[PDB]
Amino acid sequence: CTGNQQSLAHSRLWDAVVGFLHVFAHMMMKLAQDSSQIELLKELLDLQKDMVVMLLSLLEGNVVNGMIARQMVDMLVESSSNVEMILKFFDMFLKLKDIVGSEAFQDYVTDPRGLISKKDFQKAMDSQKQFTGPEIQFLLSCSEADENEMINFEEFANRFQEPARDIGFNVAVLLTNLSEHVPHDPRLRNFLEL
Amino acid sequence: GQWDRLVLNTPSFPSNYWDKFVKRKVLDKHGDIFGRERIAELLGMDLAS
Repeated sequence: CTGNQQSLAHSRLWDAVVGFLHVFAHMMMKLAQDSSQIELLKELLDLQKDMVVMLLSLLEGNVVNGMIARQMVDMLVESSSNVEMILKFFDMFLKLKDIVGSEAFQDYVTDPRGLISKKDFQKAMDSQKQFTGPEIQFLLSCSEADENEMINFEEFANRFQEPARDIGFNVAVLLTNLSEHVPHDPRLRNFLEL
Repeated sequence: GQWDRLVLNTPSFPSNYWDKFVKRKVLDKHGDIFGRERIAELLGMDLAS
């Protein structure tokens, strides 16, 4: 409804989403550091689904290098610091699923019932590359507790795959669609390599 | 594809292929993600670690 599309573009809408992007990052980060409030996190992600999808609606039917798509990448620039906080969050839970499962990690686990200690987890993460130190502190913090030696890794990994199987898909579509329509902008490329 | 599993352990693998280091720079790519202490011997080249 192109006549209607320009109305939202010339509207006090971008300053609303950039605020939403800011508040989405911290609670998504704060909520994960607990096991009882996990239930609220699920419907918080559903809000992310219903927010990014409307950005697709603005972008549908657009011309290459158009004016609507220019503000799409432009709005991301001044919100950049908050955006990669969300992007970094998915990386940890999409690579920990790979670390947990490799036989290299199976060396440090010596517990027939299946659990693992805390300090050994810190060593195993540190032994391998990536996962900068402070991130390891965060991953240990969001893990479980009791006896300081009960960390069930087989369940700790499969607690954010199904609930966050979406969102991650609908940001992949968002970045891919933006990359095509505007093909030459160094600001956009910085996010893509993250 | 498996008869050649009998050559990686000897300390003379790069005899003709010019690249007499086809054994140290594989140790570093895979490296950490796999067993660093176990690929140190399955590609021969003991005392590496």
